[PDB]
Amino acid sequence: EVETFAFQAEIAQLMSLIINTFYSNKEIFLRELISNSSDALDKIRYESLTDPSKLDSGKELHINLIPNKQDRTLTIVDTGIGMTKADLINNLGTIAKSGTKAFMEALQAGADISMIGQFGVGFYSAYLVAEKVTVITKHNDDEQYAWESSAGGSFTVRTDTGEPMGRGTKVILHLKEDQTEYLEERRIKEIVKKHSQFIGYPITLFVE
Ligand SMILES: Nc1nc(N)nc(-c2ccccc2Cl)n1
Repeated sequence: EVETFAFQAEIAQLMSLIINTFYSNKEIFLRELISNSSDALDKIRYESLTDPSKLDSGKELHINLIPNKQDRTLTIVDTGIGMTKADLINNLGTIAKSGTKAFMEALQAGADISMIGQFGVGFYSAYLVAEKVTVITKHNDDEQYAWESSAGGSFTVRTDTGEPMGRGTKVILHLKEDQTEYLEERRIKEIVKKHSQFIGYPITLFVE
């Protein structure tokens, strides 16, 4: 059973802007996704301080970067708080409608696409390098779900079974044909060192 949803007009317009605007500095997508993973890990850590049973679904707090040259995918995995089905549908737990407006108002005031994360819509920078994004998530209070979108104004949500993750989120970037540099170990290392060198969780770059 697959449910299909329309993006709010402002988010569809943001995604169109990210896909169609000429902007060479695409590598910033990884900083944005690692930042989101770090925020999610902070949230489950904070909840666990008063309720240790919140970590029964996994005590390890980490971020994994997994490139797959055969599938042409780059996956960002974390063991953070994860998201409920309601969160996924409601713009992946964000205020993306007001965030998009604040980003647009900033772009007109002298901002560039690299400042997208300041407006709480950094996730959508994934569409700088991906033709499709799959978000697999598991929150302690809900079942495992898969969100997916190839932009075009809609996203899908379905239950995800067979590979239970315990708790957290997996962001699967199905890369554009001309963006395979983001599967290369030296390129990922370079971007992590440049933009995410002080993240407070272990970042493990998987090899093939
Ligand atoms: N890694 C991760 N974990 C959560 N909980 N939310 C996010 C998130 C935050 C904002 C927009 C989109 C996503 Cl997928 N990412």
